[PDB]
Amino acid sequence: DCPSDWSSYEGHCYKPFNEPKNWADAENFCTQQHTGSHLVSFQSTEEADFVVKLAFQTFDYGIFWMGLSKIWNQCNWQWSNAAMLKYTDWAEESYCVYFKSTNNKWRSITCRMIANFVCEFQA
Amino acid sequence: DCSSSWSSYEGHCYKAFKQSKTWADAESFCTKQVNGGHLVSIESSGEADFVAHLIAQKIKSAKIHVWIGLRAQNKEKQCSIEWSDGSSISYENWIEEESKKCLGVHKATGFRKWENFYCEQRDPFVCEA
Ligand SMILES: [Ca+2]
Ligand SMILES: [Ca+2]
Repeated sequence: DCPSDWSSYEGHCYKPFNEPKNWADAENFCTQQHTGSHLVSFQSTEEADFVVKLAFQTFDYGIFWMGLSKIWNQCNWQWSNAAMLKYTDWAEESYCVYFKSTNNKWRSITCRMIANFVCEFQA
Repeated sequence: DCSSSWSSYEGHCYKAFKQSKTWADAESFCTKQVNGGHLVSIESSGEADFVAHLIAQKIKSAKIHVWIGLRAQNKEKQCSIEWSDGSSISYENWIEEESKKCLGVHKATGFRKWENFYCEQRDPFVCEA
């Protein structure tokens, strides 16, 4: 039971957008599309297959953001020689997760990249 | 003072190797070349210059990168805690090569910028003692 422009699956509502936005803008955008809306989240393979089939069927081949950002920013980064980490020269600041409308495998990419996305919310 | 074929900078000895190895193997290899050896650690601009130039002397390709001693300890695929919707992560579908927890430098940035790479890739490296 979702708005006409959205697609349902297991009590949830999903909608793909092809307006090229980076991760942060994508998420924020999803929140104003409906109450409780966010970038899509996957709790199972069936759900992932569903969203992929949906994204591909709508906009064909492309890359779509997932609701995961700054995936390694909080990891325990350490020098193998035990040097303390003070100097820094990261090529990319944060990495976010995306998926190709071709398959359900999770992929990595800098969060400042531009991509499509899918929004979701509980019906 | 450094062993023959090793270069020195600010009291340390460095050495670039063309032989390709996984991050863990390079680290392990470096420990056996000289006591106290490890994959190079970059703790300042000055050292970054020295190491970048050092590498540029032996590595001329862009087909590969050069391993450096920084790596994410965690064994998990990601370190955040939840999705943007607030729910917890309880199902992953990662492509092994897609989790890049080891760092390296590439020729395109002059071997300076730290880029994330899949730890199991075979690539040249630099040892520091
Ligand atoms: Ca979900
Ligand atoms: Ca050092």
